[PDB]
Amino acid sequence: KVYIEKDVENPSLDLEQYAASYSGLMRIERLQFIADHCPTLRVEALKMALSFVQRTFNVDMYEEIHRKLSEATRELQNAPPALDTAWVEATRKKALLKLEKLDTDLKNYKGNSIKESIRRGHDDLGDHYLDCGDLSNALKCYSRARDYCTSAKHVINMCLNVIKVSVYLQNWSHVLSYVSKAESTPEIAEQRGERDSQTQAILTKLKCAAGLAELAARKYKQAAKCLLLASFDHCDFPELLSPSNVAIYGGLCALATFDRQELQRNVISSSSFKLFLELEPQVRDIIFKFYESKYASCLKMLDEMKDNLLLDMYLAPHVRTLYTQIRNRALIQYFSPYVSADMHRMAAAFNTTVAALEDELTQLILEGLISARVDSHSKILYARDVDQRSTTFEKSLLMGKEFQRRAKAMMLRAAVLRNQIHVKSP
Amino acid sequence: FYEQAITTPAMAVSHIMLESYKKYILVSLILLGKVQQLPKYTSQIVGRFIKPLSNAYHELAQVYSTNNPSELRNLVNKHSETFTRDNNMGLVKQCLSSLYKKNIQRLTKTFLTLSLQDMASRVQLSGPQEAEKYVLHMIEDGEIFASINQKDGMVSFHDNPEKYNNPAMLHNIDQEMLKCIELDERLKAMDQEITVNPQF
Repeated sequence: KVYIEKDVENPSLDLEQYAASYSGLMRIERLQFIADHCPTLRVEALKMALSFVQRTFNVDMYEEIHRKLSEATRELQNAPPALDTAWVEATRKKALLKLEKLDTDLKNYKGNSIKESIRRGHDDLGDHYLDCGDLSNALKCYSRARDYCTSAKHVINMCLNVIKVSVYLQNWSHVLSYVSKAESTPEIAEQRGERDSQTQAILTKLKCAAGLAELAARKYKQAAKCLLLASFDHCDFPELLSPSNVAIYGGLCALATFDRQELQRNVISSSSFKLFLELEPQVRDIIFKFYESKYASCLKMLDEMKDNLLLDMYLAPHVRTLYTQIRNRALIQYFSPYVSADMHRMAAAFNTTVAALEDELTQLILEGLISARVDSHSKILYARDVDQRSTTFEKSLLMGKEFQRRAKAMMLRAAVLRNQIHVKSP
Repeated sequence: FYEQAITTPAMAVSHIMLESYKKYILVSLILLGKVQQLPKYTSQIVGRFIKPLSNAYHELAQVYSTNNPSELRNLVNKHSETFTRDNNMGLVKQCLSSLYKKNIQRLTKTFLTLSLQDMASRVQLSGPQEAEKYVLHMIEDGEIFASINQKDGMVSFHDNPEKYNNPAMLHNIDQEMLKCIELDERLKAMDQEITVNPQF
């Protein structure tokens, strides 16, 4: 899931504390990806990534990464690499034989012939598939794992382990169906209330999953419906989301989706999200004075975090969508009360050139809601008109005319039918 | 007339009927501000066979959204075989007329007034003075909310379709009256004759 993507680069990261934040597969994943449109900071991102290949050692990705490494290294050599690849191959064989170790273990445990032994077999199998960074047959065990779960804790096991799989499995339809299930389906109220007002809400993980869903699914309504639902007391998942990204992600899905009232309720009266609230003071007062309409610097930091949402692997894929609806609803926000859109100071605010301003507006014309027109020499709109009654009149007459049109059409149609009329094939 | 007769059970295709659907295209696209979509209860093989035969015509329908002189020129040269196949000289600039239809119609609900020199710059219009020239023939078209400001170069919209305030309104509606009247009259007459159906 890489979008080409231009640069392109933003120096606004700190990857040490990112790996502090995230981990596992996704760690080096985004390391790579960001490095791609973040050259020369590509450097250390990929360095620490490959050292993470020195961490449980998926060295196929080592291959890929040092591949890129020497590629961009020689490409660097315009400007101005030295690596222990052979010892890497030695430890590679080490890893593969450890694979074989745990495989023999696996088959032993197959031989154990115990349903809960079966379940832990699934567990540790997928575990080491995670470990050395090759994951495939792991799914089978979890693909098999549901056949060994009957009880409520068995439901717990099936659900949390399938989805903990999905952390790097990362597949919506079935796993979103199981989010719906594990929250609702088995033992309604789940027989555990999701941990009875779930102390550590894996509900939170469910939430992250469906949120990325309606990221791609783009039905961001329920997305923000969960985004608001952030429950800190789950308190830990490095693959879950950085609380910076947690809050920004969620609240900005909302800031796309919302209508202002319930969202201010969602925002100004947000309580469950209040830590998540208090995460980014930036985005906090961003949306604050946004709804308060300091459009200038709001949009400013908006398309300043342009580059860093780009720096998000997952904010990149919808930057156009976001900024689109952002300036759309910026319009929607300020424009609604007025009657004749003056631009001069207002353009001084939005920081769009007079032509670019009015062509934003011209865009607006393409869809806009107000029966509005402009003396360009006014440099100022007048907004929507008044009457809807006569509007009804004109639509009424259009109605009647096409009615009579259809009516004659069908008269003549009764003729053509009942006059046997048709067309032969030759 | 076209559409009401073309939903007729059709299995024989004719280049005559090809001229038919072509000219229908001509109207339905030019005559309209955008494309019409029809009650698709026309022929099985014909309406769906000439439909790919309308390859250039669906693409030119897209062209109605395109606003490019050169491409339409090329397609016109293509179909000139039809452009003059029955002394139908002028169909291409009929298309060009639909073009400036789109131009002006866009311009309609945009604003009140612009630098109409600059607007002619805007709308791919070929001549500012010329611009008011075809504007004013739209005035002969009797539709436009425009106006003649030599001095300030001002053309405004004036948004008076109707003020619901007429014995004229009465006339529109009495038209509607008698029209719908005789409409329902033959409704009842044909119903009447349906009463004449035999043992059933």
